[PDB]
Amino acid sequence: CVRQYDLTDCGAACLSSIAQYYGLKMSLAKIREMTGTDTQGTNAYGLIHAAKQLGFSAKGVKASKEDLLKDFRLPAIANVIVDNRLAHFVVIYSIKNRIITVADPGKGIVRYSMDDFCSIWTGGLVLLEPGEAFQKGDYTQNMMVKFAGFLKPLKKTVLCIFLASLLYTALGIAGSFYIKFLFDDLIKFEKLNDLHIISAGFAVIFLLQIFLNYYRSILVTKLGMSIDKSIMMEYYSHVLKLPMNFFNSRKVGEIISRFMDASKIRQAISGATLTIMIDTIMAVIGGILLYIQNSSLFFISFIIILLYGIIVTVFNKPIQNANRQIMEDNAKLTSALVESVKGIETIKSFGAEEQTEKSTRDKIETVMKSSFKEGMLYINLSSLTGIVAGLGGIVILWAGAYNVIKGNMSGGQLLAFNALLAYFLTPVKNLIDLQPLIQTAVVASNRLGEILELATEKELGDIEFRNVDFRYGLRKPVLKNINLTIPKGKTVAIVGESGSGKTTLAKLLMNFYSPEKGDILINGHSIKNISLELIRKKIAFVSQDVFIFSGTVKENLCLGNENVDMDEIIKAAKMANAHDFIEKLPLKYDTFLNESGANLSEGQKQRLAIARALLKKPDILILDEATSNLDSITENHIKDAIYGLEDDVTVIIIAHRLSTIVNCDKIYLLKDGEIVESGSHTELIALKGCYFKMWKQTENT
Amino acid sequence: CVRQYDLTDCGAACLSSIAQYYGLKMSLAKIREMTGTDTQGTNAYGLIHAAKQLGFSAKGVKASKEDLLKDFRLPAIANVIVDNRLAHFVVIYSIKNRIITVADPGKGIVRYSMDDFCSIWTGGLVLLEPGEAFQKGDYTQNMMVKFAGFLKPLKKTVLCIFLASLLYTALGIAGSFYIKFLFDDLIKFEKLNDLHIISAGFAVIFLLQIFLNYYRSILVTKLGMSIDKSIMMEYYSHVLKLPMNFFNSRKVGEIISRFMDASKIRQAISGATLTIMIDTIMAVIGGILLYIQNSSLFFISFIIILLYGIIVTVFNKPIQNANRQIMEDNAKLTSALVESVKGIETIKSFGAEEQTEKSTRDKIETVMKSSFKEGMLYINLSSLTGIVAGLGGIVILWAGAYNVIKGNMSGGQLLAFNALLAYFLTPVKNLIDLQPLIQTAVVASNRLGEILELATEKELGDIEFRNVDFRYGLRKPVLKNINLTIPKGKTVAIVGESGSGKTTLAKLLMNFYSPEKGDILINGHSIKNISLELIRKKIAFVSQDVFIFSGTVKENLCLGNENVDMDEIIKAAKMANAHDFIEKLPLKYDTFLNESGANLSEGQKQRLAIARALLKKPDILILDEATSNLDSITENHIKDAIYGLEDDVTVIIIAHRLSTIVNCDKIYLLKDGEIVESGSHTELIALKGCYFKMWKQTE
Repeated sequence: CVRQYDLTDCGAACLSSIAQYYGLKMSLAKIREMTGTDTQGTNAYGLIHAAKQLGFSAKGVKASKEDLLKDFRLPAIANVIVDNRLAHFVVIYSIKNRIITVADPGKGIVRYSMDDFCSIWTGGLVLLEPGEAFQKGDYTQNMMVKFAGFLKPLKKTVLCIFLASLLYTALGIAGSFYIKFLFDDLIKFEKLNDLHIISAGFAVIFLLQIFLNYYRSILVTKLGMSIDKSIMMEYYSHVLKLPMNFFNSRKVGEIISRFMDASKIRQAISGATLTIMIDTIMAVIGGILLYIQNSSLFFISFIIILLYGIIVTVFNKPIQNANRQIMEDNAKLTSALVESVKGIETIKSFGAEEQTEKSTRDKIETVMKSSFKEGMLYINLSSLTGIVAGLGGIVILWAGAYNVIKGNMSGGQLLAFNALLAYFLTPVKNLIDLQPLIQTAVVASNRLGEILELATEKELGDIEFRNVDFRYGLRKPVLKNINLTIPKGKTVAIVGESGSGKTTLAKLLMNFYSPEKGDILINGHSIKNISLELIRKKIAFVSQDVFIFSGTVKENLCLGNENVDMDEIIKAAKMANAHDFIEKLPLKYDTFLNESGANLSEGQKQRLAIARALLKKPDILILDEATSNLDSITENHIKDAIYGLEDDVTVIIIAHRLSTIVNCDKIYLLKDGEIVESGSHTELIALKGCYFKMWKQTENT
Repeated sequence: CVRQYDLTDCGAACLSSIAQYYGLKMSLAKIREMTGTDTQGTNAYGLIHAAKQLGFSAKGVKASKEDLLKDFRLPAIANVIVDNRLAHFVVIYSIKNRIITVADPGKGIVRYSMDDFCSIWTGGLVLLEPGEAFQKGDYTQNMMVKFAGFLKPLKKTVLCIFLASLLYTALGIAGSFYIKFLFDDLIKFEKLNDLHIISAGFAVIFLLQIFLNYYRSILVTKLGMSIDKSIMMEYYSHVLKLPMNFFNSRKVGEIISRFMDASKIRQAISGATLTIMIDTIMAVIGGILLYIQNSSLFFISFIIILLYGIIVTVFNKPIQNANRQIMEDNAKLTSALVESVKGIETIKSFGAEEQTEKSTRDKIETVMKSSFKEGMLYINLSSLTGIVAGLGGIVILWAGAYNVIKGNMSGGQLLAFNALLAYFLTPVKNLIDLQPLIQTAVVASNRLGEILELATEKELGDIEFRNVDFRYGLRKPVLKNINLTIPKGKTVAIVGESGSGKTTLAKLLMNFYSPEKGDILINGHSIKNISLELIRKKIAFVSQDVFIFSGTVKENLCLGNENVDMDEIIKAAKMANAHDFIEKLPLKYDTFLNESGANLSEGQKQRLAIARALLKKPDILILDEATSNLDSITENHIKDAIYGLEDDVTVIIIAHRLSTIVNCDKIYLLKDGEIVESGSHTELIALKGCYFKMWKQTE
């Protein structure tokens, strides 16, 4: 506690745990956002700034080996560098004798001692202390309440399953009494006719039992996968309505894996909550009946169920651990496989094929070791429970024999008991095996729950920028003070040596992010008041990195705007200068194009992106260094597109090619995250302020 | 119809099926390389060339609507375009009456009518016929023999498992007669002391059973995972030594998925041979004892095992099918998901979030349909087999009772039989349930086997190119003709509007590919004859697409050459102009970059690729348009690199930036895959032939 779902968040998990021991239990996703959880990890500055943001007084200090401080403020946050992964930070709770017990956020509390610890620490420490508010953390709501809310509309069907279970088990007991009449009456008194009839009857009973189980199993399957679909859909829909910052924060694998996992686990939990109410009553009925058949034998059976429960409960936690380890290691194996294959060419050119080979041998070896651990745990479980069960059976038959020859019961009654055990111990075996699933279900429930909690958006002409500052993440601002003014229907230019900030400005205008301090205005009104759905359609962005989703081109070009006339589309297609590469397709306009396939070129692709921006009919068109993708055809199509534009709408050009930008109307300069001076090539070069230096260094040879 | 392992091969599977049904059984991998199976797919012209290569005299001709020619040459291969994917090709074997029997390459043979056929068919036909040679195909040997070869060092272990199993089951029968002695003597004749002692004893027997099964299960587990490791490792090793054409041919997901999955599936078969050799004998012993116990009851039991076998065997083929469907659908779902996520920004700007939302929802829905189908199959199976088993038990007990009151056996003996059943029926249940596993194991054996079959390599100064043509695949050739001459110890230049061909020449120069026609010459010897290892070490390429494998920088920089002095690495770092940002790192040189993380910049990355190219000490150095990728760091690093070259070794510059490349000594021009004129910037621009027009476009 508190365990970490992924690797991108760990310091967030450390601070989560420390806050949890200081009285603050808050959603770990929001802690990702407070720490500014990057794909790289959570910065130390992120942990300290998050602490300060929560009101906490925290100190981030370099540490000495060995400091071994007598008045050391617990808990402390220590960074670990050489721990298989890089975003690894561990909390220090207890340092007594010569053993530093480190509480690792990967669901662990180890005793590496200072010998191993000082061998594997960055030495970065964060002392954390409480500062007034809030000092309470009941915020994390139970999501399984909402998911049981998903269980609510299906009440008719789950009732049906309940009833079917009841009847099935009744018929089960009835059919289980066959042996008593068999051995005590039919074989001992030799009644052929009654034997035949009875046999037929109990056979029929069994057939009724299976004909019940058929529809019960059908029903529970249907219910289960419906819950699956519903939950998955809610998650996916809510992460689609989600703002950009979280998309930048986490990788694809994260959301995609956790979505599927949490869905299955939650469905398992709700099909299990179905199982609770039925197997409870069946275990009660069966237990009562077992008690009536024989008190002492029911006591024995109870001892068996108890021993089973003990073995399982004592075996649960380590198995989960070895499971997580198998997942992690096998994952690393698969990843190293993919990356080794992706770099097959360069790794061929190096001649170190043997290197990556030995690498994958080691990976396979470690995965094998972890696998052997989990497997060993499982066979231990099976062997112990098998012992308990088997010896349990022998004992029950033995004591049964005792009670038979003592004169307390008949052999047939014993055998009937040997048949009713299956109706007492099976329900309780399920009911006790239920606990591991519930834990994993809580884990998953939180996993999808925190993202289900996150806020959407909303809530939470001439173009001018006024005192607008911006930083992508909890770090040094990419854009400091920014003052700008752009004329409507005129081609302007944004130039900086930092394409990150240069493109950042354009991204900010599309309102995927908000200015930290101050506001940005278009045509006399601030972006904050403008509708996002209009900003999306009315502004078009031409990416340096073009993306193409699998499908027909005829569809892919017209995403967003449906039922668009072909007369409008074909002019844009012709204007993108890709039209030649459009008509060349096998299936004309509707050729299947899947994941940049089958034969998609970068140039034609960027041209197609331009075609999309055209088909979107933009009032404002922002262009990144798209021209750089395929130079010559880009020159032709850029001339063609600039001609088509007719300067009817505002067009912004972000580029590094000074020779290309000089022809433009006006130019802006980005230096060290601050705008310097606005103007044209002539006046700026004559300014001798810095642009003349830029041209001197460009012509520097 | 022959099922297809992957998606890149389908027409290859078609020709595989027709040739195999005609007497030509060849490795489908070799049929992929003959069809020139691209990542895109196998071309129709590829199918024709594969026909010619296999010896077939075939004509691939466009077809009309309901020609219904009486003398239509069977079999023929017709392609269907709609409605799920573009890579769909189908074999036609029988077209009679109003039922168009399509031999579907997805392990199917349907008789889909002309309504649906003409609703989704291209009408593209390839008439295939045997033409003279050869025809023979004995190449397809059973791979599971070679894979059975891996069991050899483990013979001791398998013997141990065998013995342990035998004793365990013997003890099992012994312990199974407990009920007999219980009811016939102890309960009927009322002996307490004997009861306690006997019970204790049989308990001990059970415990001995557990302490045997323990080590047995451990052993079989160890065996399994060792075979896994061995197979996986051999595959990976041989696919590392594998030529490039297949890497271009197949996707990463393909080779990797088939690697782990087919490996484990194949491993299952060697545990299956264990199950065969042990459960055969145990089912024999138990069956004999059961037969001696009671003839008629054993006959009943045999009927039960028979019914089980019938149900399972008749249920086998469709379950595998529904499995394939789940696989395909779930795959398409995951793909649409990932693709939906990667384009979150553009899909935000477009505003059609609801579009892809409804899309992925429909995908999830069809996946639900298939999944529910397989689930339905499974519950049908479970219910029927459960019927056979249950009714079997009730019947055995009633007829057993019948034989008890008839005077043929005792009740305790009946129960002994009812307890001994588990040692006749369990071994045979496993032995018959084994068959589905074996099929999938053979399939997988072929999946990894075909790639295990492909050959490695080998087999299969001044630099000049003479009449050398090259085409990557069975399509429009990238090089129709290339004539070039490069000066030793001089910085030359490669310019073309097509970066594909520009990089093609250099890649071909690295001898990763062989020239189709003509040869490539280096320093007086053809590249084909030069040792590919020396070509590997002596040539360094700075890629437009730089690759960095996860690990420490100190190692990642020095891949290939082991035991390289740190002075050379730090000098290469200094020369790469990245050294300053290298020492800025927290852990100096040994910082973990996994995977190319955490915060690596593009400029620094290309700089590192350049540093690696520096560390190889090239006699011939090939450079792609690294400058065009990242402007500013390219401006800084270009002066440093021009300073660095020192003209000691031959250096080749591939670039499109005309303004930048002219400073070099000589320049070459690539137009439409053909070389125009070799010379310098001055002579070419003054030539006014075409390079001057190019300069007019440069302005």
